[PDB]
Amino acid sequence: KEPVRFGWVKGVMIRCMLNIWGVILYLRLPWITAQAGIVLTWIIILLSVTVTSITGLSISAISTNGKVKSGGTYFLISRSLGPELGGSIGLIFAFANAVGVAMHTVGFAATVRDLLQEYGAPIVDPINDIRIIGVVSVTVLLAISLAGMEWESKAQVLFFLVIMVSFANYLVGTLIPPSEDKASKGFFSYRADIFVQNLVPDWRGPDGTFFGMFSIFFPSATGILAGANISGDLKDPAIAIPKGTLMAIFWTTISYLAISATIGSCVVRDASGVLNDTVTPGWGACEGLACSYGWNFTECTQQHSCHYGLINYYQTMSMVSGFAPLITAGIFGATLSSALACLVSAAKVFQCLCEDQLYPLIGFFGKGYGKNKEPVRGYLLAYAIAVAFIIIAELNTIAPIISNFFLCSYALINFSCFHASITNSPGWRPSFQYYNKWAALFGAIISVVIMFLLTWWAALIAIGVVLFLLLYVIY
Amino acid sequence: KEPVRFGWVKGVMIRCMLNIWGVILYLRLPWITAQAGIVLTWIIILLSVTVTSITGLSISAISTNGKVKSGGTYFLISRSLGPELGGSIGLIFAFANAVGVAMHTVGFAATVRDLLQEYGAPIVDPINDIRIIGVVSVTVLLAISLAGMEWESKAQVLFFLVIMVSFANYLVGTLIPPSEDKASKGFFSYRADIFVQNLVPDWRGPDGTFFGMFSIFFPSATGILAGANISGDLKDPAIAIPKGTLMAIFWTTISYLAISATIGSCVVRDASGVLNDTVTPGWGACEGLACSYGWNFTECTQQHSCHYGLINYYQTMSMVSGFAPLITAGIFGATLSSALACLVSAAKVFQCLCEDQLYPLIGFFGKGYGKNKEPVRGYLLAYAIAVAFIIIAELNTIAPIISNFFLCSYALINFSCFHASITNSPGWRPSFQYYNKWAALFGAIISVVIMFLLTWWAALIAIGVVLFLLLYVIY
Ligand SMILES: CN1[C@@H](CSCC(F)(F)F)Nc2cc(Cl)c(S(N)(=O)=O)cc2S1(=O)=O
Ligand SMILES: CN1[C@@H](CSCC(F)(F)F)Nc2cc(Cl)c(S(N)(=O)=O)cc2S1(=O)=O
Ligand code: NA
Ligand code: NA
Repeated sequence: KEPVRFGWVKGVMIRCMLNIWGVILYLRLPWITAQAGIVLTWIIILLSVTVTSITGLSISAISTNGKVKSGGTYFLISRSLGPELGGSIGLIFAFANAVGVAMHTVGFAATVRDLLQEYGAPIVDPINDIRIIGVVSVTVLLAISLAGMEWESKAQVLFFLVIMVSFANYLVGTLIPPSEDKASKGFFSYRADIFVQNLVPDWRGPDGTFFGMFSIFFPSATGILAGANISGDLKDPAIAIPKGTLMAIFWTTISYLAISATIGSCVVRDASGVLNDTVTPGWGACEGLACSYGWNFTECTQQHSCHYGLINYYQTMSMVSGFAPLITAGIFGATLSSALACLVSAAKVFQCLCEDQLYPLIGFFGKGYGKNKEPVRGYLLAYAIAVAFIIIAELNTIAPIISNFFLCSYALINFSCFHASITNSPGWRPSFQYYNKWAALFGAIISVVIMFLLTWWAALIAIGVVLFLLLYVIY
Repeated sequence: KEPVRFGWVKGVMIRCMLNIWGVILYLRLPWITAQAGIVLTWIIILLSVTVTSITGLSISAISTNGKVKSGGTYFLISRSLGPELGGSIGLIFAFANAVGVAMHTVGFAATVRDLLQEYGAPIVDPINDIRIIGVVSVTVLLAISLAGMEWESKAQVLFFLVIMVSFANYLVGTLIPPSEDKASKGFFSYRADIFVQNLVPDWRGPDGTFFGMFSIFFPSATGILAGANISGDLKDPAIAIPKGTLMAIFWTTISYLAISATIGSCVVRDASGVLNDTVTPGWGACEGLACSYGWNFTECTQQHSCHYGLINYYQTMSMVSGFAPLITAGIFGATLSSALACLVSAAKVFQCLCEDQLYPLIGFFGKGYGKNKEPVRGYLLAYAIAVAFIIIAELNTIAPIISNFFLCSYALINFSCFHASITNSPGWRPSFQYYNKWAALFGAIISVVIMFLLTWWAALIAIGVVLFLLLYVIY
């Protein structure tokens, strides 16, 4: 029986777009669009998708150089800078993936717990919900993954249709004239005054600065390596990976631009929330843009003490939409698909590191054969780390370290491309047309600069871990 | 004719103590002792002189391994981690020395300009005073250095006696009962109440925190390599360098502890300055410690608006002293001696890098023979950089970069000692008794941690410069 192989749409493009898409799309992008305005948010997005376009070009060059197995992303790092950065970066990559599984299952569990506690169902413990639900969910994802690749592919296609149905729901909701409830919370239909009033920044709070918004958005634009991790299950990786990866980046960026632009021209940044604030005839004068529409939000602006509008309410996108539960369905499909992509990615890197003869550090892990064409001893190792970090259940302080474990790989992939091309290395002869040494060098430099600019002590911890592994292997 | 050779007192100990001693001894240590109290200042000092004791032990181990020439400090880095970190760290070291010459000549020129502008107006303009005086002074130092080693040694001994005369002046001044003028500014003789009241911190201002005081004091404790840079002009380096370097560190630390402890038990932290604040009979009550001595400084504490006392006035040490001009003479001898040590150090590293066959980057600099047993083409290269940075004349923003250029050398010296000892390197067999691998490893780690903890972007710039040199040499 032949194995199962996938095309460039269902194998590379869908997976990459599903891993890039998360919950910043639903719960933070409308707030970033309010703090920083439309134009400066577009600058944020287009600056973030340059570091990932350059790395996508390096990946597309690596893919058109020969046949690699699934999870051999670090083979170029190994054969260009020695096999002790190969295995060390491989292990760091495959550990960051298995922690991202936990950090997404926790995000799904929190949404389910919040949805549950409103409907009734007296829960057990207000924080053991996020543990029981997380463990059950990660076990169901493990079963799906361990039942084969076809079932994982079908689950991913299901998630893709759910996300698109949420998008169409939102886009239909924005074209429907406001009702009393939505106009009382800020949503007015497409208006020209709101587009102009909302192009320029309005920073508020202790975190509202351009660096803060870059810190919120940038880590949620990466994920472009989900289709290159399974480069051994595709029908022709040398054509499937460049096209799929680059169109994934392109269409994800178009969605990010369209959502911010259309949300920024419909909802004002301050609104009261109660229907008893329509304009009174004879009430002297009122200050504010919405006064021309029949609503009076002066008390908010005077006191800074209300909870609705584009800048104060994190769930504006659910309010604008025609029917609200489809946005929650979109959130489910956005978190579970990223968790599934990370679980499949961390398994095929562990399974390659366990079979790597030149990096024998963890080659001892396998006892049973598991000869069913599945990385069983790489699925169980990722499941253990995911469950261990789901038990802890509060991961907002471990996040910078894990997020720098991923930029340590971007920097070394780009620098290995540059180093092998300038040195005329014996066997590195890519054929991708749009690849250049100096773009790769720029990507390698800018990834380290961003690593330290985000949080310097987390970068020091990441580099210390990589160095400890590298030096424990040399000695 | 034989060359001139020096003993361990006039060759290693005096030079190291004169390079460690600067102006923090005179103008900032009494202020650090006031912000942080006596005990926490002692902790500052003893934490700073651990990173330098460990590096002194590594240096003393390198020195008892064989005969090195003058300026071959980076030879162990070259033969343990390859000759492209050897030359790169050597060049960075010898450039930081030549910029330290400028940063000390500017400090001397500022003192001379301030002393001049008070006595009359024989000044061009502070702006260009600090340039004309700086250039003339650095040229006089260049002449002294270029006239031989004996004259430089005599100048250093002169500076040492001037500093000791300043110390004895201050110590005699603190034992003399206060007069009206000194008591009106805060100086009371050795009192027991003041010792107790002034042991615990009192942080004020936007910079008054333990990290801030570490940042002020730590860079002014290094300079321990001034006697190992001329290890080719000593009578027996293998005995002279360990003993001289370690006793230099010991006696400098004893002076740092004694000055802070004795200044902290004589002067209160707030005092008005005018003689019209003695205690009035019938003036109700007064708040403050000095009220028991006959002085009334309540208005300061109420308004925070006076300019004298240990915490507000930077020149307390000149006020306490019996005769004040000897403190200014001590400041001259402290800045000019450090500038002279840095000028001799940067010349003998440039001259070794110009004659280094395995690092040919700047081996082209020499045209004339200059066969007079002096590094003429290393003196002129250091003179050029010193003059170039004295013309700029405002160097408070370049300081962190230059100060991290010096911790990049500490880290690599310590790590090269550890790496050569664990690897059983063929030819690294030191005989210094008090040397251990793990102390060197700790020093190498803590130097990088301190590099980034002081200022992270300056550390990134320093590491980027080192990497650019290292990679330009490989390609
Ligand atoms: C959304 N993710 C961010 C990390 S932000 C959350 C944090 F982990 F930082 F806490 N970066 C990447 C990068 C890659 Cl390359 C891959 S993947 N599957 O290609 O290997 C997956 C991810 S992610 O899904 O974890
Ligand atoms: C007081 N100095 C501080 C630097 S603080 C001022 C700054 F440069 F940072 F701006 N560190 C060192 C270290 C060494 Cl090792 C040597 S030396 N002569 O042994 O090579 C000289 C010096 S220093 O005299 O420049
Ligand atoms: Na997703
Ligand atoms: Na000095």
